[PDB]
Amino acid sequence: KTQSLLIVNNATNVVIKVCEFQFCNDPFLGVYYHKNNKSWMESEFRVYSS
Amino acid sequence: QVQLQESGGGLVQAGGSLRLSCAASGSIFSPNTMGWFRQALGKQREMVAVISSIASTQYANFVKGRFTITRDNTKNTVHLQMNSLIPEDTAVYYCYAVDKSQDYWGQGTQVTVSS
Repeated sequence: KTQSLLIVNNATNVVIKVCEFQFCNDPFLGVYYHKNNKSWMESEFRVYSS
Repeated sequence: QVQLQESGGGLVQAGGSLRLSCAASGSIFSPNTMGWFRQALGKQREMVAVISSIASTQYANFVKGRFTITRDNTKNTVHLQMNSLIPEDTAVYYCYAVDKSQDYWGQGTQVTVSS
């Protein structure tokens, strides 16, 4: 219904986005490490539906 | 802030034709239903007509076979062609964007027909 602003920081850079996000009740980033390196951590964004 | 733009009314002699337009902008969640309502000074909101996303058209018995609703899917807009106008149609008309939660209401365009 209203415009929203979104800041996320993954392992590489910043994502700053201003859009009409359909946020869910509990936004989060699912974190998993890779099986061999574990130096960085991969993120799955579950913040907004659309 | 979902906004609805209604335009195309005014003064027309008996027997004339007009084409009003509502553009719905903002959220307008896809399964929406756009309707048109009548109000003359001293009366209530009269259900003129309704269209859903199913493309079905529903009209009242007051204006049988005279008023039509057209849809534009590309811009998701609506235009009513009001033809064969009669002084009993002298009333301000409004849009009813059902949407999927926060029902929206119009600003208004005056429709006058008399001789």
